Amino acid sequence: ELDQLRQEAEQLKNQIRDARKACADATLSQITNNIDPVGRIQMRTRRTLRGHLAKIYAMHWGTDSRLLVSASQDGKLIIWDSYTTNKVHAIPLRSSWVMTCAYAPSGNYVACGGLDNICSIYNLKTREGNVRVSRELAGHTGYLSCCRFLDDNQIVTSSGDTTCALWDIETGQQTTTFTGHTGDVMSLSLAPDTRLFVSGACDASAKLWDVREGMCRQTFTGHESDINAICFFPNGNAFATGSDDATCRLFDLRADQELMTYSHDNIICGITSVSFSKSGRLLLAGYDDFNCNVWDALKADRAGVLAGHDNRVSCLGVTDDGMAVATGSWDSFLKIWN
Amino acid sequence: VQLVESGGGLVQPGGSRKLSCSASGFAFSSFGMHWVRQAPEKGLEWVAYISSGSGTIYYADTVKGRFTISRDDPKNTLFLQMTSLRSEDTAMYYCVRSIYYYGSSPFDFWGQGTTLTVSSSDIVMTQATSSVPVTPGESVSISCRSSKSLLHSNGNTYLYWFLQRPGQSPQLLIYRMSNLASGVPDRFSGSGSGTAFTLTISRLEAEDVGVYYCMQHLELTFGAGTKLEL
Amino acid sequence: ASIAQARKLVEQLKMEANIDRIKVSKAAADLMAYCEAHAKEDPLLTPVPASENPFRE
Amino acid sequence: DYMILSGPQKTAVAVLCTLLGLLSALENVAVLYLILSSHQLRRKPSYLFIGSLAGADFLASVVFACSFVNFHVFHGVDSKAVFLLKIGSVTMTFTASVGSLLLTAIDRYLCLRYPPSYKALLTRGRALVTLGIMWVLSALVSYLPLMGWTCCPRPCSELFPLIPNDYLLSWLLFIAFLFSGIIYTYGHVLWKAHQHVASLSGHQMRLDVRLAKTLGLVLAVLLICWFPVLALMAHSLATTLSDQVKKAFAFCSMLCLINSMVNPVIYALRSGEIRSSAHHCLAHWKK
Amino acid sequence: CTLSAEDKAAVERSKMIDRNLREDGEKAAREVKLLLLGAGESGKSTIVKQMKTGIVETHFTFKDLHFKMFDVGGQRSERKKWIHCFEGVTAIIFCVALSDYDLMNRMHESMKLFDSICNNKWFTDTSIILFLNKKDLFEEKIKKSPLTICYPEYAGSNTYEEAAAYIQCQFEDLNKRKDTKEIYTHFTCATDTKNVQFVFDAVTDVIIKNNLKDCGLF
Ligand SMILES: O=C1C[C@H](c2nc(-c3ccc(F)c4c[nH]nc34)no2)CCCN1c1ccc(F)cc1
Repeated sequence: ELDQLRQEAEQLKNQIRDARKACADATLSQITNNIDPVGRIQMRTRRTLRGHLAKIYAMHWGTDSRLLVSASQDGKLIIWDSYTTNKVHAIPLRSSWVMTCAYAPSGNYVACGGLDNICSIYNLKTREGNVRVSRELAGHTGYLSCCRFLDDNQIVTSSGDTTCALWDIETGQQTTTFTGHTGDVMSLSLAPDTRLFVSGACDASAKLWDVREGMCRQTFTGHESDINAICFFPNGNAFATGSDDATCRLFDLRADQELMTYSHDNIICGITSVSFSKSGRLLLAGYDDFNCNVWDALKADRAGVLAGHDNRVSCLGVTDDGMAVATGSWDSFLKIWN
Repeated sequence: VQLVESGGGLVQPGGSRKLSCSASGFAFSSFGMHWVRQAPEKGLEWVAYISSGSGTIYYADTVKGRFTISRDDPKNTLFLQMTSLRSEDTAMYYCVRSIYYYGSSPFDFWGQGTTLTVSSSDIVMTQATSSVPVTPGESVSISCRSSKSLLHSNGNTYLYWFLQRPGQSPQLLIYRMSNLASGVPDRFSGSGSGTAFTLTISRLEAEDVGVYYCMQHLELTFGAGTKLEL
Repeated sequence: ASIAQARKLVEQLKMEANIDRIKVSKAAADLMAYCEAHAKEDPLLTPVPASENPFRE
Repeated sequence: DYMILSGPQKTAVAVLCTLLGLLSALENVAVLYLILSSHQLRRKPSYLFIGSLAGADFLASVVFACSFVNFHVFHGVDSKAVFLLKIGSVTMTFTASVGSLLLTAIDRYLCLRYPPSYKALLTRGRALVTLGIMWVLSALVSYLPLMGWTCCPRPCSELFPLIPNDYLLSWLLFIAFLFSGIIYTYGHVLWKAHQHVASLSGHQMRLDVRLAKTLGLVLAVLLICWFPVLALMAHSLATTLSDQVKKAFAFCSMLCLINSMVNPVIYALRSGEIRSSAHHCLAHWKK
Repeated sequence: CTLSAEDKAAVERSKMIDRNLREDGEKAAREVKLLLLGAGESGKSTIVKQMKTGIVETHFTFKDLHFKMFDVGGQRSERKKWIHCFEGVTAIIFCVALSDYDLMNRMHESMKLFDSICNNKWFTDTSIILFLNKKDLFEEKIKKSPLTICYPEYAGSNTYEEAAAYIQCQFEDLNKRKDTKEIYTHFTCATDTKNVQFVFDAVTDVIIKNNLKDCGLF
């Protein structure tokens, strides 16, 4: 019966919560109470990349750590050289409503997606000296929220219908489908090992997925609102989530429980982007109050403030070698900080 | 992709003629264009350059004010005013494309060329050996030397190693050192050590056999024509 | 019928609850060890001298 | 001896000018702050004209007060060079103000002639180059006697201490052209607004009233202040002025300053976002 | 200039790209965008029929002006997470069927939708063009059935001219922004042809008022 099944589900949830409480002994703040703080950190704007004429919704650093890609609502996808602010490529999209972008690890391909429920893949290094639409992938029934390359022939895509997918670029087919979320999925993060990946949705719950077997491993429920961003700790044994209730949360998949909460009494707006740095000592968070913040990964105390944007900060990224931080905002300016 | 040459032939000194380079199979409006000359008794020699959008035009210091070059993007063609010709202009003419951005590989594609029979502070490079035996299938290391150091302040070793096959048009072997792009086989590797240059091909092939031409692009003079026999 | 959805939820819960978890005191010191092991290669944390910074404006 | 303005009333005007002068100055400065420290309000190209008008008005007030008080209250030596310099400066700034008024009139005409494409016709660069060329032209026209003249063979005016008589006529024609342009532009603006309201009324009148209640006030405050001085100067051009009304001329000059105190109220304070920025600034400055 | 041979060519290419981007944006910023947000299937598919994947897009021209209409009714997802992408749209077109009064009730749900979309924080200064369609059915339905089924507190008569006005004023007072935004209402049906003229006049009024506010006159 439905009543018996919901009763036993509640009993299982109670047992899981009791085991979670039992397997917790000491807060990480207790261990790291007496650790030398990082001190105040001052970062300055080295470059400013003009050229967009609308809001900026995504950006991704290349593996060479010199080239980057940005996507705007003016139907434009632009590739920049960060050392000297020259425009390498400018690609016009079929639909303006784009809210995600990715840059291939090899460097030959780019991907984009948005409110058209289609993921478009463009080939960069081709003859004829232009860019062409390599492949269009369709099959989702909701707007596409994130995409992340696995290799030259596999990508992972999360949609607004509550389902993620692993594709095959050579022939467009849903190789694997991941289901289990109640609300629409907002973001996904891909592990460096490329064996597992994490997903965050609007049901205030995050999940871990195995790419090969296609079955969910764990589930984390700590927030009480929508989750807007997620990323992996460089080690691969932790991750961080940002939500609309103006708090960040650092979790782990070994102990399967909460580790840290980052909040303040003077912050009310939500978080739109989260990223780590090399060695995992700094959290970078973009907020809706025109401002960006830097947090210590072991202390909840703030360390630095990045101001200079005249609107909400939407996208934030850190290079592969950890030498610069790029931010975008709803005013058409990308800023590089060092 | 193909470039077809039209014009040329028998010309009296100081004549006037049209030279045309027709392109088909690629985006012509995004490529800069070069004209290259090869004398029957000599090697290659640069003539003229224009950029995309007719921005800048460059001529050789020995032909400055003698020729001129134009580009017609809507008609998709390249034109040269063959005028004020001396007695030493009889040669073979080649049309070359080149695109410049970060990570690009210019000088990749060459045309067939046209024959011309006429009636009757620069950097100079050198080649240590003017004739070397070659066995394809092994690893070959190639290097050229010049009158100046080719390294710029940006820190890249910067020199082009190029090949001419006997009987047909030349083709590109490697662009500036330490960088390998698409369009060429993966066997190539480049390296530089200030004034030491190195091109390494692990699997030498009859494709990489012929006459080369170490070339500079800093400030475009070709190296001495050295045919490495088999 | 909602019996299928409830059964699926029960199955997911029961295969999620079967995994064992380790103590936090040892699962948290790994993060500190990783942070202190790679603290010397953080251009954003330590102030790198301007001689070798590719961004100079 | 050219000045025959005497009496006990002089001390009165001796303060009246300053009792007004810096006042206008300071409020003009206020505008020059609000339009600039906002760092997002000046992004609109239409505020550059108002800022130039405010700056020109501030310069006019500051330069005119001292120049007109030293001559009549302190009786300075007033050598030829310094006198010509101050006369050129006051004429330049008073012409730049009218140029700014005409330019903002043209802007408001473009706001209605091409509604959809207005965001593409007038940008930062065009506004800045137009402001620069207007300032250069005004400076060139104003500093004409600095090039050289004597009015020895041709008898020059008596109201001004050795200013050529032809320059008065030329300056009057210049301002007549400027005023005619302003009147034509604010006539066409109202005509277009009325036509649009009438055309929309066919399917099923507040816009016309809202526009008129401001434009008529602007025209009146400009005309009732600038007409008497030009009229009296034109009368003196033809007539030797056998009456004493020349002594009243300086008093009519006070009218030229009366405009300066109302320009920020009529023009700058009318904009709502200016008031919002003022409220934010006063809230911030409580510390 | 201390630039190599390739660096100048790269700079020239970047300049050409900048020129092309500016030229494209200048043309893009001269067109009119309308967000079509008709509730349900209340004649939304008809107005596009005589005025001529997740998001459907329609282009048309009238009096040398380009209109782009976005229909987003096929999303069926969380409306509060992709609605901020439509800031800066010129106008919101809303559609309501007058014959659904007796059919909870459809009209009450339409009222909830209108209230939710009119008072959103992203649409505090965006004009709404409201269409009341299926009038030809509505007049005969009124002369056959009373309006008191949907409206309990209605003391008026049972004629068309009064019921239509009562419904219009019942819809038009749901806005809390009586000064920043305005609501335009029209009565149309299948046989009508002059809808495009009404849209053009309304959008020209909106554009003129926005321009007047921008230049500081208001
Ligand atoms: O006459 C006026 C009106 C107005 C004005 N100035 C005077 C005036 C009169 C007598 C003086 F001792 C003055 C010293 N400074 N100003 C003086 N009366 O009216 C200042 C600029 C415009 N203008 C003017 C200035 C120079 C010209 F050549 C023509 C007109």
